[PDB]
Amino acid sequence: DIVMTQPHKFMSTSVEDRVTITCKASQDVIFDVAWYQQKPGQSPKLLIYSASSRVSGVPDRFTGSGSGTDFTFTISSVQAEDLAVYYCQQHYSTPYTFGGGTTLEIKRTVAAPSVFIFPPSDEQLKSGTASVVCLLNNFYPREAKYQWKVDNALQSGNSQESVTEQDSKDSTYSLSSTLTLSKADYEKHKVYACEVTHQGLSSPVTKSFNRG
Amino acid sequence: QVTLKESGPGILQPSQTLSLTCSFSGFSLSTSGMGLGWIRQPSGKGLEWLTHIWWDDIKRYNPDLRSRLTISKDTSSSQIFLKIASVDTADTATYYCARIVEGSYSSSYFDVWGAGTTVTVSSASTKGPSVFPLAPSSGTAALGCLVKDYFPEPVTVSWNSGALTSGVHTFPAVLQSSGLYSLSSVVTVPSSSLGTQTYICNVNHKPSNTKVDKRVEPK
Repeated sequence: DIVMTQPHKFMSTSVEDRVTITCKASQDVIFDVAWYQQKPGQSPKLLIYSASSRVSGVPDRFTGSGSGTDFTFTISSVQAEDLAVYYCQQHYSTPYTFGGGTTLEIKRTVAAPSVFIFPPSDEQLKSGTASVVCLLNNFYPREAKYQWKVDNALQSGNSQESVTEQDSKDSTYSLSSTLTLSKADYEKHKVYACEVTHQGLSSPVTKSFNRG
Repeated sequence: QVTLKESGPGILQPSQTLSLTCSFSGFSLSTSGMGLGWIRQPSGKGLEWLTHIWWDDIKRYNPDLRSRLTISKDTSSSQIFLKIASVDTADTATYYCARIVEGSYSSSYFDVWGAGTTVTVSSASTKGPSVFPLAPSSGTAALGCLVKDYFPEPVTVSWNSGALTSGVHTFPAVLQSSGLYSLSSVVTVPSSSLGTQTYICNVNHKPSNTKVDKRVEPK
């Protein structure tokens, strides 16, 4: 009923920098807003409640402010262990509702995706299916665009993707897309292509193969 | 010194009833200003409050699910319980037990969270994966393993029995429309290794007691 909106799914910072995450409520919630931190693999952890009250033992670099519908959460000097997802929550009235979360990521030098395409294996083709895989490897920033083209025809609705968490050692992302066709449909075409664009790329990169 | 530990059934089929238990120490659910409740999180998504129960047995429920939720406490063994009736795939999530407290200004914030228990709702049968090579083409080469058609999560993937770790990316699994998961694990290696080094992905799917070791070689 009350919608908490965090406008940025991701925010980029550098260690020791100052970062402010915002949260907008759809209705006035006085100043009854909490902030949770969630590191990968772990459960949420309360940092701030009633907009500005910090939890005992939470480091003093964490701060909250605001009232009405507009709330902020501030880290004074981002430490490396502060890289995590942050959620606001109104605790003004049931049903208690959370913002969509904001992932705090580390800034680093632009790195273009290294693109690789993988045809389906013979073992899999014998079973009746063809999975074609496109890999976009070790890039930054996170926003990247790819397209599946079969015989120079745009593919839509027949591929799934997933992206790694920002790497903890080189601060890059990687992405993997699987295009899945019937062995029949796979055989109707010749050239299988994955085409990638990105801030680090002067010109789109295409990796492709010819079936067999 | 507050501890909360969730227990549940791991896997369920659609229309079954999920029963979760939370065992707690380090405080009494009998002291005023104290409550205990449940919050869930589907994989890669945000948080959804479900329900909580106060020290004086006042119960609160998410209205979109009240017709399927039941919460209850048993102080005598320091436990609370959640029932979610006729589950469906949307109820697949990690379920956290969480202590809700009352302050002097306001209240309904959760100051201690358990580690969570994962629940998958699916009519799929337990099934180990098929592992297909992602063969290096013809600097840096990439190769990998497509780990396809398994249920349930999770699989673990290592390379050369743990010896190869740098450059490995094991991607989050995706759920195919068949109800079976698929994931890829890749690694980038020196091209100058391809004729001499052997590359094997070791896939462990504990739910089916299955290990697959698949050699990936150029074609």
